[PDB]
Amino acid sequence: MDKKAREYAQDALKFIQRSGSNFLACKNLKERLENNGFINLSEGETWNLNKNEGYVLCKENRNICGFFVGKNFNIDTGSILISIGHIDSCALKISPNNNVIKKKIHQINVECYGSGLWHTWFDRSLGLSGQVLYKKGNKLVEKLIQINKSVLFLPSLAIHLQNRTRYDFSVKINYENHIKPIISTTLFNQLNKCKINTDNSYPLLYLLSKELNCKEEDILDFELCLMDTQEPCFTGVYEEFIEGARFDNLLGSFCVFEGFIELVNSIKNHTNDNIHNNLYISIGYDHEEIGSLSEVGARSYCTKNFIDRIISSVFKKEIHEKNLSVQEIYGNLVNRSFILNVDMAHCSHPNYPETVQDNHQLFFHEGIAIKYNTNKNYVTSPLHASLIKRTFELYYNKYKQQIKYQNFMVKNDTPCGSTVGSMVAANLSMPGIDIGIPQLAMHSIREIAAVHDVFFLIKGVFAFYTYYNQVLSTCVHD
Amino acid sequence: MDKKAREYAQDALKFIQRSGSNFLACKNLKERLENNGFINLSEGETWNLNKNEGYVLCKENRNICGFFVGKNFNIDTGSILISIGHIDSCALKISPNNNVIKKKIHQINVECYGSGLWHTWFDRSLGLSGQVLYKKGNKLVEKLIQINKSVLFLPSLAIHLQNRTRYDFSVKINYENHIKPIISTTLFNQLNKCKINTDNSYPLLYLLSKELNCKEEDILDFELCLMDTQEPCFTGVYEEFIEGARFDNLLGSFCVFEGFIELVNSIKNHTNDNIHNNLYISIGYDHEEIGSLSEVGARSYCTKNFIDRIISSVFKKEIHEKNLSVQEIYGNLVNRSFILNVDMAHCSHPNYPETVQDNHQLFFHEGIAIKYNTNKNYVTSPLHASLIKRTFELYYNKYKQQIKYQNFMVKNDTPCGSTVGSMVAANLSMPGIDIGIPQLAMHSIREIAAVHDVFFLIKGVFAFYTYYNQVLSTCVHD
Amino acid sequence: MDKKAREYAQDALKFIQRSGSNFLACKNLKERLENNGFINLSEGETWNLNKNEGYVLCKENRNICGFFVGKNFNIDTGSILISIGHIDSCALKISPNNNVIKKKIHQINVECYGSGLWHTWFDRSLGLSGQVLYKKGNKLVEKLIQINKSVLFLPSLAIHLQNRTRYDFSVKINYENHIKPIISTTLFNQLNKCKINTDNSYPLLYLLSKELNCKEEDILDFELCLMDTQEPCFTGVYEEFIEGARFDNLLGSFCVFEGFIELVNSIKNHTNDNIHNNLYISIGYDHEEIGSLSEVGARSYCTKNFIDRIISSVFKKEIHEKNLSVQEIYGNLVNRSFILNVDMAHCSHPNYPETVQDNHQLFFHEGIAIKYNTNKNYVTSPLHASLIKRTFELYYNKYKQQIKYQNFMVKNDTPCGSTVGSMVAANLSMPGIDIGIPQLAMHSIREIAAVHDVFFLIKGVFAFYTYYNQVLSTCVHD
Ligand SMILES: [Zn+2]
Ligand SMILES: [Zn+2]
Ligand SMILES: [Zn+2]
Repeated sequence: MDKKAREYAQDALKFIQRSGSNFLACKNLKERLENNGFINLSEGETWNLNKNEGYVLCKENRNICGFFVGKNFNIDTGSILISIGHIDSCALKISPNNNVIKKKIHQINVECYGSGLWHTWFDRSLGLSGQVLYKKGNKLVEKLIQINKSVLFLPSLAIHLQNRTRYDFSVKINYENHIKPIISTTLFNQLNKCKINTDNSYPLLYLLSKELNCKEEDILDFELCLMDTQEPCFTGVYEEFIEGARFDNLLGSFCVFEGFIELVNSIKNHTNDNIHNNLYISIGYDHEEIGSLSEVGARSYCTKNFIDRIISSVFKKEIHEKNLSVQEIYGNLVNRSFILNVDMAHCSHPNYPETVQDNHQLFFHEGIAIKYNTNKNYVTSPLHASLIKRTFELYYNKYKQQIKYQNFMVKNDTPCGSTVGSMVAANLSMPGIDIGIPQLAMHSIREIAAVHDVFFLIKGVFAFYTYYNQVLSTCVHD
Repeated sequence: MDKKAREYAQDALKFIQRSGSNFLACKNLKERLENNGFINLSEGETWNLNKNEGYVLCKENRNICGFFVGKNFNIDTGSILISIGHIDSCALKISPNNNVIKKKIHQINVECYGSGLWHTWFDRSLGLSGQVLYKKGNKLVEKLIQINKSVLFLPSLAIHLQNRTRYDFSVKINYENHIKPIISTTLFNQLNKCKINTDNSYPLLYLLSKELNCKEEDILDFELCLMDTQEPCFTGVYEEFIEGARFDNLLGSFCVFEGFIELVNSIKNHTNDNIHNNLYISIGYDHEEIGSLSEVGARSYCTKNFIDRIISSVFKKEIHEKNLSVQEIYGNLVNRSFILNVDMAHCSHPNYPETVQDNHQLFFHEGIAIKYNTNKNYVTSPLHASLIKRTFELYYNKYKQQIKYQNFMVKNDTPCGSTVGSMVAANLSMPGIDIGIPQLAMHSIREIAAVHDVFFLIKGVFAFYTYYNQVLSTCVHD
Repeated sequence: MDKKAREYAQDALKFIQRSGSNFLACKNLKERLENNGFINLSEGETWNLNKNEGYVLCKENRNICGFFVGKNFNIDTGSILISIGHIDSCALKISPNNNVIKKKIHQINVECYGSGLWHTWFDRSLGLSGQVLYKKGNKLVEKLIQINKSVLFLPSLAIHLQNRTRYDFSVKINYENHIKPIISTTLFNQLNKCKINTDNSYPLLYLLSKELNCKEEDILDFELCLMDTQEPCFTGVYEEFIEGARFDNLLGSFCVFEGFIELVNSIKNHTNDNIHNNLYISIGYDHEEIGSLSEVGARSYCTKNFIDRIISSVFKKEIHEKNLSVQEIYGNLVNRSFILNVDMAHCSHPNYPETVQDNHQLFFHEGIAIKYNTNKNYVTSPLHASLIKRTFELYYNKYKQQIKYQNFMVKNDTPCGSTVGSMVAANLSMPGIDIGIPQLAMHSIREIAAVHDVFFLIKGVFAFYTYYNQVLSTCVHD
């Protein structure tokens, strides 16, 4: 696994450093799915879905959703298997009116998107990734940009100005005042000008026009996210960790789609009856960090309408002549359905032993977290994790490679952030689980994670895809 | 100057990224001085100094001190011109007993050297630079190592565990407990072992033995400093800033020695009487961040004994036969002497307008700071800055390139950190000034500075070297 | 070692109980050095120093400094080895105007010298030690007194008067008001009078006149320190500890001079080339507890002028005819020089586990502390402790007795008191180390320490004296 765990983390470290925002997360995953032969269908034309074919759609370039229709569906004995991991992170997005000129320094005022460690974003060689809408002729042209060179810097305050050396000197980052990255000075802005809107920064507008090869006056408005220009890398002495940026479920949703790609490649190659019996959906949501209340979030009707469009297009012919309905067929498959929500989990911090549960601890290379909660912030029920642990045991009987797992639970007094596990499980009425891999410094600009956990997560989504209905057929209720 | 300012910042960005600590600061500057032909003399043999020759000495590989004896000294009309910038920074040095195994994670406990923004050191791909003493046979072998790959990581706490989203969530970095970088896990430490001292970390001892090509049992003890593995780079949209690490007077003492190298090259080439009339010393101190109370610090007798060894070796023949003394000759040259202390200064932060003086502000590309103080934490007197501003005007009359300057003064209510200006001016009884270039986020792991200020500082040390006695001859007291 | 460790602590317990102050510390050490044959030379006559002879000088009876000139000095290959431990402690010194008559009780108002546990000085049978200047005829006669009987008592407040039994009843010792020892009542002062200055206490003036055998009117002024009259003793069940008083480096500077005496006795007896090659200085400083800013402190020019007087008197003949200077010769020997600062260290307190570092702990009988620091309050560098640990290994190869050591480091958040390690290392420009032995209740009136650590310290100073140049010759720098 040492070789396959490093090869899995290598491709994840090719995915991140190209996935600088939520837009290039949808773009690079759609490019990753189209390399295996997925038919890229748009939401706006018409859906004529076929058996045995895989499909992919970016809903308005924020929400990736790739699904694979099995060969023999059975309305009677079949399932809809969904793996979920949001494609976004806590980033400093750029405000619309950004022209801050203070102390002879051109600045951007950025909006803090999500709930992040914003003091870690201080003193970083920052870049740009996101979506820029610009004019070309009479047509609005949309381009996803990726500026991997350092063009922004959020400077900290020098230590000499406040009181020093005690209780970490009472550092307080005011989110409006102190979080405003510098981009240029007014000296070299005017020096690089002689060789229309006053709301956009001309150092910024010169930068995007250099990337898009147009005038700065053609740049209309943009949704840009600040990213750290430092490439992700294997760390530790033994090159045993991974870290670069955005590992809050951009590493995790890589394993959602890498586990989904290996499933479809296992279905298409070497062609055993129940693998062609399911609808395997793999959706990368947006706007998780702010609560999923969006048109492309988890609380959206987007996924629920996607399944009701797959059911209507696949079973187009059997609605008419045996008088079934969509909600009859959808509620028929919901009993055999499942949701595998993948989002990162808190590894046991060695420097903070007071924020960890005693029994439910997570360590690196120890396996997938299975995140439980008091208040169902994670949707894991002890029945529905027992089915997934038996999919990990059916993986061990066939591939002779153990998928390790470990139960994670936050302390009863401390609160924890909710995920999209129970959001989609309420929208789709499907049972669910919340798994993920342990990482340290979650919601920060650099997040460290283990490379064996990337192997266990990719095989963990693949084992849930392959062996869920083999476990579900053996469950007898009263 | 645009071309020469970028070329000066380019070589500074070659100096830093090789100067990872205070030891490789002495090593790379001694290599930089020996490329121009400086005679590397050791403290332990004998000093036979000559006219017209330049010398360089690392005092126990921490304190660099390069000096140039002019061709015609005059005890009557001659000077000792000293430029000073310490070669060290706030870094996380490694403790001697470093074997921290908590939560199945191998850690280093590091000692916070200096007064730094230690919350900025969190979540950085950290490396190693410093001095390692190891055995080879029966001989203690000393080697200066530089590990530019990321082998350490100081992780932050995840945001979900404390209270969130208000007043920056009451972040408090306990300096002992929370500052302990992780280096490995106990899984891959034991996994990479089967394929003597219990105080040193075996993940660390495996790492240094891999660099030194010896056994881990030969590594005795080391003075290692954690550095950030990210290379320094030109930033801004117009590539107009510089930042990587350690810019608290490792950029500034580069300009001390780059201004010193250009002086000696101006003396040796194109061979006008008073340029050969002085002793130009350029010393890079250690241990400034902790108060210079050391054997290689500014409060040491090292510099005072160096001048009394230069005076004794140059004027070896005139002591005997006209019955002069060292203190007679040293106090004769102290009246014409000067100290140019170079250390970085606080640029006007746009996000913190309450910590800046109204009239004494520093902006980027606006010139050298001339740091004044109430309590003489900076040694600048208004007489002795008036001589240096006239050396900047004599530079403009010859080279037709203006050396811009700006006066810097901290507010009366806020305290500021003292420098080595008044420390060496008391030890040597020489008048002084405190100049430097404005930078933001001083004493942090990433410090941003302007590239025109690097040009003004290098020409500023060069103008003080070339034109001080031309200004000093025109001063008439009562 | 059990026999030699008890014999070493026995002579230390003869030294303390005669060393009641800083004056009798200089006196008894000068008597201890003169018993081995050290030539007692005064500062005021002339220095005609010889090879192979040992010298001793009390600078104005506060600062002891004994040195031994080796037989064959080599300016080329030779060294100055200095061991340092201050001879003073936190004591209640007597104020000049001491006539406090309150509530019919004669009192002394004492000045709190140093930073001590002054609540431990309450309720002690206190004595007197120090220097008394008195007249005899027309001549000012100076006498060092030692009153080992209890003549003073600093009483506490009874428990019934404040609130009781909770959180240690809010004890607050006001340093002026509550620290005033009673000495007599006005009843027995007047009763013992019938059988000039109003500023001195007549109960005190009767006491010193009884010791000096003169009138009370001849006593002019005095520098007296209150001491505890209880003799030091071996404690524990197994007689395994030592405690009496003043063990903050009066026990430690005993090991400085006992390690120095055993060196000189090893040089004179059994007469191998490099032992006669060095200048072994052993200096006992004063005024450490208040910051060494004194004429006899560590920040004084006393030690720096002593070495420049030894170099001038030993090399009196080679200055003239090969035209060397003092600062040339002094800076030649500084490269091979070292400073061994000895001051006590904090043993791991069992009742206070929150004030100790986790990895850098000190236990009794576990070895010498090697005190490291963040801010170089201790002058120990990891290079220069690596040389001293190899002097401890060269001791083990010759004497077959292991000198145990243990690294000590205070926590990063807590501050620690600075020592004279970096003070003398700045004044002399010599590299240094801070060693010492672990003790509990430092700066208190009773301080407990271990008897094996007294053996390790005496052999530790002796191993640094004997084997430093054997280690220093094997170091190869780049
Ligand atoms: Zn997430
Ligand atoms: Zn500095
Ligand atoms: Zn002490």
